[PDB]
Amino acid sequence: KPNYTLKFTLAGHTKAVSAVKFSPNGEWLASSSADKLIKIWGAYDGKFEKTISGHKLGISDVAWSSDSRLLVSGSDDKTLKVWELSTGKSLKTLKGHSNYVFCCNFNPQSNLIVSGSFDESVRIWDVRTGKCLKTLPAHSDPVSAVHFNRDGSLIVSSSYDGLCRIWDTASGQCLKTLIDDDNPPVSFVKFSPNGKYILAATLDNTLKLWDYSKGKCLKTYTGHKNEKYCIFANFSVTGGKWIVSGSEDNMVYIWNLQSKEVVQKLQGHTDTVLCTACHPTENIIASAALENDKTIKLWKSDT
Amino acid sequence: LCSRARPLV
Repeated sequence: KPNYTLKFTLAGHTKAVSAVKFSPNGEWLASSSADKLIKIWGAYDGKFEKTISGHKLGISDVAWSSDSRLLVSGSDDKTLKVWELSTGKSLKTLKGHSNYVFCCNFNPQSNLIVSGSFDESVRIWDVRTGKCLKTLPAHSDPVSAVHFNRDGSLIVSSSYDGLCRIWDTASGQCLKTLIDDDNPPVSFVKFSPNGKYILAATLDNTLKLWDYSKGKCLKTYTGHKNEKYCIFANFSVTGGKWIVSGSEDNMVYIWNLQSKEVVQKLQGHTDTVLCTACHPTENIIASAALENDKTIKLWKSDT
Repeated sequence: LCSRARPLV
């Protein structure tokens, strides 16, 4: 079992924190917020680095490029912005979605960006030119998450419409629709680090590990509270193999991936833990919470 | 609040 304990609490955002992500090189933590700002922090010591500003309304997601040099954010101003970490410059503003942008990610090569929106579409953008390459009529309700697979050949999307869908990056064809015997909103999805599974959250207090190629649910993770918000979930692979997620009872939940048992609950936040992230090489978890809390917390474990 | 910080309608 892990032994995560609190090391740092990071105050700075003036509204709910919407996402936290460690840079692939392990150096930084990026946070986004309803306060319209992205903030960069030292991953190991929590030391504030810089604020990145530009969006006109709150931000729902931020993501790193594979080389840790760029970030992309999605906002209620209906744009995405591509940022250069070193300079803080907005290199491109991606305009095309007709409603709020909810989620975003680079592909492994960091030459494409995928985005999901309240306009019910998934869009694929060229990073270099900042132009919209494809618009997929993906869902019948807002798109809650989008993620590229290990080689970038596939995109997985999730939606409040209750569906998880797999898309061919090149053609834009819908290759698969995944759903279980109940039809609750799907609030989050991502491929596993090894690329052969997807982890999906639904708003019935349940996380599920799918073999997406076979279309079978392999594992379910329960114990947490999730009926309202699109809470991030993660694979922890640096020490023991865990599943990590936020919860609406104000705690971070950690499960054993294989046994599906709850192995730890991290207490400290004063509001719903909306976002969590796992560091790429060290046993470090970042967590952040909604309007009544406004803080980010860094937890560390020897296992 | 931004979209992710708004609860299920």
